[PDB]
Amino acid sequence: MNLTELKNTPVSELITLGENMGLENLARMRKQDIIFAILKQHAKSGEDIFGDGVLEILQDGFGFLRSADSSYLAGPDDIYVSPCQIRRFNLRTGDTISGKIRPPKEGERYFALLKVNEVNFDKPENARNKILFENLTPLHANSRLRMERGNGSTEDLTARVLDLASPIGRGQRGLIVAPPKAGKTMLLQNIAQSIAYNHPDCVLMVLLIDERPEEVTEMQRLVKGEVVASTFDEPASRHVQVAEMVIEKAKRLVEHKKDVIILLDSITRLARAYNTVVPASGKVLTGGVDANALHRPKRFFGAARNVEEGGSLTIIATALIDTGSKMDEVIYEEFKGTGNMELHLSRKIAEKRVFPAIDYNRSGTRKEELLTTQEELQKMWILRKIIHPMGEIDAMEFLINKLACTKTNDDFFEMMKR
Amino acid sequence: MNLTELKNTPVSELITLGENMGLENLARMRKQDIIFAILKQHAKSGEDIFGDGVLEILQDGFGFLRSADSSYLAGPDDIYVSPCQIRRFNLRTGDTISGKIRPPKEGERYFALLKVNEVNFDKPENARNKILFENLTPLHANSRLRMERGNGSTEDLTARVLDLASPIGRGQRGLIVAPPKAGKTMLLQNIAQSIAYNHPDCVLMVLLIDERPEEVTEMQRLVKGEVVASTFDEPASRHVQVAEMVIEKAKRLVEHKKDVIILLDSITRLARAYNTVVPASGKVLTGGVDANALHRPKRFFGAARNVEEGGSLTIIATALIDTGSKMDEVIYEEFKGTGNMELHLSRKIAEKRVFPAIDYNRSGTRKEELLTTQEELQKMWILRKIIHPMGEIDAMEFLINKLACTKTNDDFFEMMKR
Ligand SMILES: O=C1C=CC(=O)N1CCN1C(=O)C=CC1=O
Ligand SMILES: [Mg+2]
Repeated sequence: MNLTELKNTPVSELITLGENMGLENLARMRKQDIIFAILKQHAKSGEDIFGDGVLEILQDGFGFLRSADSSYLAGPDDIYVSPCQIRRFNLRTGDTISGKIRPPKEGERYFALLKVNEVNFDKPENARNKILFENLTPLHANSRLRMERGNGSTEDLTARVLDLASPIGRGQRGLIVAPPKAGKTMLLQNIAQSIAYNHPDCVLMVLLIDERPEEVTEMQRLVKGEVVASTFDEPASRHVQVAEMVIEKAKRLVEHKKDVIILLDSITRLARAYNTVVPASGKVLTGGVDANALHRPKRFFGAARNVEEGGSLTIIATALIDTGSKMDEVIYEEFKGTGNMELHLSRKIAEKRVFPAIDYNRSGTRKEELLTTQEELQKMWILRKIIHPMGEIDAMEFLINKLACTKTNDDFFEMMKR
Repeated sequence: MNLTELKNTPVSELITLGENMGLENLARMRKQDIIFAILKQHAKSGEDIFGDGVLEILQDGFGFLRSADSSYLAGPDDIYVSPCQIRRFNLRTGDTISGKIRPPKEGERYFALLKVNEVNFDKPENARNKILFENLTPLHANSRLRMERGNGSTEDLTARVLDLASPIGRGQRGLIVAPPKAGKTMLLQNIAQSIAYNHPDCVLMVLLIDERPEEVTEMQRLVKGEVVASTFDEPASRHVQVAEMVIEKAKRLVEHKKDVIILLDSITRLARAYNTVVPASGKVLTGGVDANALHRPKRFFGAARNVEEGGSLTIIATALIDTGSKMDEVIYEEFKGTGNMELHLSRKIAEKRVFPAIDYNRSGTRKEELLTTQEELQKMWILRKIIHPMGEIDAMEFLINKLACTKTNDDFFEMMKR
């Protein structure tokens, strides 16, 4: 009946549903193959079935509707779309298409979409009246994203430091400099919790590249939104396919004037995947890094903007430095001046078991006056004149206790003032 | 009478068993052919025969029940299974099949399985009610494996130190960084004894890749469990075949809610074996390592998890560094930020005749609060502050003498408490 309702069902329940018609030996199959077999159970009965996904356009012209639940993995249950269908309605990669599914005919190994009902949460004819993303004019970030929960909890303390260190606004292309063993993945989970709580309206997407399988399920059970990731055992091809799909899908929501926020982890691991995928260009930089390969991740990082016409696109990527790898150092150098916002983590503060390990003296964002107010910026500048003489390690020790007593940042602004 | 009881019988007794019927000149051939000749002796007698094995499905469709007593070598006494026999029961590679074997007929050079009695130590009909491996949801390790023996023996200090430095739980994807001549194999033998003593329930499998034939028989006489190895004289195809057959056999036991532990030695030798077998993809990394070659071993190393439904899969693979080869260093770079826990062996401590030579500063685990108790973790962090300023050689020397005074680790904590 509802394909998207079937995918989110646990595999144990899929066995019982398969046994209802009379299917057998389903327990020794993949999760996707069970859905494909179950979709045939409704095919014989002729009952109407609904399913959606994210369109991926192949080089030949015929595409598929990848599922966001399976992290856009090419499975047998992917809905097929004919090349003629993408011409009647102007569609490209990343378009969210929902409609009825017809059973495959003879010679068809994939289910096909019979009628297009909604495209990007809009009518098919309405979606063709939207201006393309690259034709839009970028504008500076001016809508502040309030990262503070306001409950004064221990986890909210990290957000208060983040707000005080570097303000982040809609469309701001941030970047996090993360040395290894510094609580980087703990910081990202705090951001996703605050974003989905303070601003439920904006679409939140979390993209993890080369992440441990035990880390993917921790993020999926924690982030209130859409979490898509590719484990390290997957090939380098799957690292860029799962990345291009996310940015293409994110662009479409901008064309419909929706605020979209992407949390990336990590840009360094994404770039190395591109270096493997692309053919050698002859001219190779130091450390085995292909200088031509860096263009593709720069396109991914350069897509973040605040569109004047409406909406925005926020990318908060994490950079891995001090990892003991020559290639990881080369990647970070290319994205040095590119990031609109920079946040630095201190390894030494992590060894003090002090969280968040925020290097306040070497973090911040340009054009912060467009985000904050006049009085807010001046109060922050007072702390900038206070923390700067102090060292990095003791600054967080001093800053954490000061922010602990006050529940809110403005309350703290009334503390150090007097 | 029993094929598995025939294999473990020494070849001297097999000659006596062969001479009882009247078989002539059996001494001048391999032990595999002697078993095959003895089996044909009972073929004409007509008495029922018994045996078991581990499946290995070829691309053609048929399989063989290789035996772990011969390190899954393609012996002439491997039981053949029909392509439809793996269809009536939903079978796949790595399934442990036991049952009566019928003698080969005319045109058949291999023994054939006549009746499937037990699959994975379970009824052949209940084996198809188990969910596949990858469909299981991975999770963080939260059940600590008590590596401490507690008897106060001299070799117990090796395990007692390891529990102090890097706690290991069920499903903990570990990684041991071992330079050459640092007592690596002495550490593995100590682990395989404490695990087989403290936790008899978990399936302890030890896999040695590219190891000397001398060390194989040393491990087989010490480890109380399955010890399967491939010597260096074996081709590169045997290293990957003997490694795929081990992870697949471990995956099946996970589906039956059984904890399985794999002690790999070493992930570097395994990766180099895969680099030889797989074809060139056109992109070559530094040091001669193919880019897509490392995808296969990462899947082997990435299968370790603590399945939420039940059971686990613990892989402890050794990494070889400082071997003077650029290929060995490249492999370690890819598996750097991959394992759940790391344990660094130090050459300098080994040259001081200090055992175990463990680099306490650079060794540690992740999410250790899940394994250890609240108060135990506090004591460990107290120890970290003491060790942190000390060097590698002195701290291990300081730790060893302190641990020798007390019988148990917690008793040692009291001595250093005040
Ligand atoms: O074609 C397949 C695939 C598995 C399988 O057993 N067979 C048939 C083999 N087979 C005969 O043709 C007559 C007796 C018998 O066992
Ligand atoms: Mg060591």
